[PDB]
Amino acid sequence: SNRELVVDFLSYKLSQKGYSWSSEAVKQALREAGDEFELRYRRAFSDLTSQLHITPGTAYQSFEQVVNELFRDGVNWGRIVAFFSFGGALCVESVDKEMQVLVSRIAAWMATYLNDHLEPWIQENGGWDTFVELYGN
Ligand SMILES: CN(C)CC[C@H](CSc1ccccc1)Nc1ccc(S(=O)(=O)NC(=O)c2ccc(N3CCN(Cc4ccccc4-c4ccc(Cl)cc4)CC3)cc2)cc1[N+](=O)[O-]
Ligand SMILES: [Cl-]
Repeated sequence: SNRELVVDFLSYKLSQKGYSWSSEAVKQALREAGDEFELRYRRAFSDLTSQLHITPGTAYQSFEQVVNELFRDGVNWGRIVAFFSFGGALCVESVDKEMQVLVSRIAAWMATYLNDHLEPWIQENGGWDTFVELYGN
């Protein structure tokens, strides 16, 4: 379910680049918000991308550093969307550098963070149905 959302979002962003991974309302609303975040914040996106030096020995560190930064002042739906776009960017970028092996690992790190750290805020703020209600269509 957190798993499901992650795989869905990551599969989508990978597919938009021509790569193959290899609640529908929640899933669509999340993809759509990701597309829109990535355009509105395309400068922040490219600042990030051009400063990730991905290696497998630093990838977790890079993920954690950015995710800690992202939620440092609190959690809101927009930041949750940005969290998924970041993981998408990380995956796309790993494939570019021929570190395809990291994709499955990035998905695991993402689900764990959701499960451990984002879940209490999500449940307290109406769950994903409330996300859909506020930012769907
Ligand atoms: C009906 N529908 C068409 C309406 C669409 C509107 C506008 S689109 C959008 C804007 C921001 C985030 C997500 C989507 N939706 C919306 C509007 C507002 C909100 S919100 O109030 O809950 N949140 C925000 O407005 C918000 C949240 C985060 C945010 N960031 C901008 C800068 N980045 C940079 C950054 C800083 C620290 C660490 C990492 C990053 C970062 C993360 C990912 C990447 Cl790829 C690059 C850099 C972080 C988050 C900007 C705005 C959420 C949402 N929403 O979740 O859908
Ligand atoms: Cl906080």
